[PDB]
Amino acid sequence: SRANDAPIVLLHGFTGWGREEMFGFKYWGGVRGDIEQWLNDNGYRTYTLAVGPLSSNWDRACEAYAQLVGGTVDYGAAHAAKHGHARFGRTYPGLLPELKRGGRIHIIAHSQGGQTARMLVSLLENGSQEEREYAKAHNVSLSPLFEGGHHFVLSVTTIATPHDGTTLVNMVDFTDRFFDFQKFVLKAAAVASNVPYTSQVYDFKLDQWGLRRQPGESFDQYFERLKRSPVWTSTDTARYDLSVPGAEKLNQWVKASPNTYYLSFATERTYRGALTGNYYPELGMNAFSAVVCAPFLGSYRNATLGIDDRWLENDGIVNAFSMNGPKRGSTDRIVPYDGTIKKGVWNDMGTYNVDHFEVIGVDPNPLFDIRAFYLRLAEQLASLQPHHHHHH
Ligand SMILES: [Ca+2]
Ligand SMILES: [Zn+2]
Repeated sequence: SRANDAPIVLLHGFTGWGREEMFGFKYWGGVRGDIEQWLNDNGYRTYTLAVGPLSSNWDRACEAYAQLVGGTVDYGAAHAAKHGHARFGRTYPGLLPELKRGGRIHIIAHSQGGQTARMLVSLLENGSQEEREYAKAHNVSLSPLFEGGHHFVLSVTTIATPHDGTTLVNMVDFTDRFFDFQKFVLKAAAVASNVPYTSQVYDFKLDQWGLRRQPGESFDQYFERLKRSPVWTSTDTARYDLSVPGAEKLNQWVKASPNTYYLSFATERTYRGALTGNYYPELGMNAFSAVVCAPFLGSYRNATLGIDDRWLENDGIVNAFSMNGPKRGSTDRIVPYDGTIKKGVWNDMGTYNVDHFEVIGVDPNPLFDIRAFYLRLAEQLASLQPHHHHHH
């Protein structure tokens, strides 16, 4: 039963927004309802983070930290100089000031949020040697996130995360297809992309890059500006971290903490053609994933890059193979769940038959008991022991 009372913190992917955005239409729950509310109602204290959807995992980590303890976002001086964006971002009140006094949390992340979560846990525990060295050499201030020694995260649970990247980034037309998912979520929320709404609606939180939707500019128009901006052309981007090479790079330094439990859930919404060996999208998958993305994922091979048949199964957006945990460029160990959740390693909870967006309720799927899924997940997280004694 319950063994800890750590609060749960939700974290989105390359799409996502705060509770007040999209006129209330939740990322965590979508057409289903409000996941956070379900958990709160059932006795699992839960909060939601909202960071930059298209920003680099690093940026997102920095934003999350600030968002969790309060203060002004500090991306790190070395980092900011390297990538040419602002050092300081937006300020936050802090959702959980208790973290500054011994508290702990469980992070439940979806999609790219799993990469963010892992990076956050890595920075909190080990800081950034680079950031630390730069401060000493240049006399600049240093964010507590880069010092090391924080123990805030009891667990990290990922759902449909591209731990090893996604080959979707290899599509010749990825640029346009990816932003189309930005239009999709807008459509799910009943928001048009060809309208210059005066209300913010969906804030990409690109304060470091000094980009924002301007008066008279629809999302469609904005997206075209973004495609040409550094949030799309730089290596300090979600675009980069999402790619197979990018994820590998990340995995080479973002390691599982021995003091944290990691759980992984994979998603699949495809079938295998008996003659092609390819995978095809199942009935029920959103049109934005099914037309050109799912088929590309289910048929794209590249032997030099090491994309083989194992990678074809997918959830319309990410290759299932890349979800159970980091593998490419990683020293992290993955163990198939057996009824016991082990600390400091990836507990592969298996593959669920739900698509990238049906898993968080953004796309309907009446056959998927979303409430049960999340309640069972919470139940599991609340049963983890912050201190596991060794035994026979
Ligand atoms: Ca569906
Ligand atoms: Zn950055």
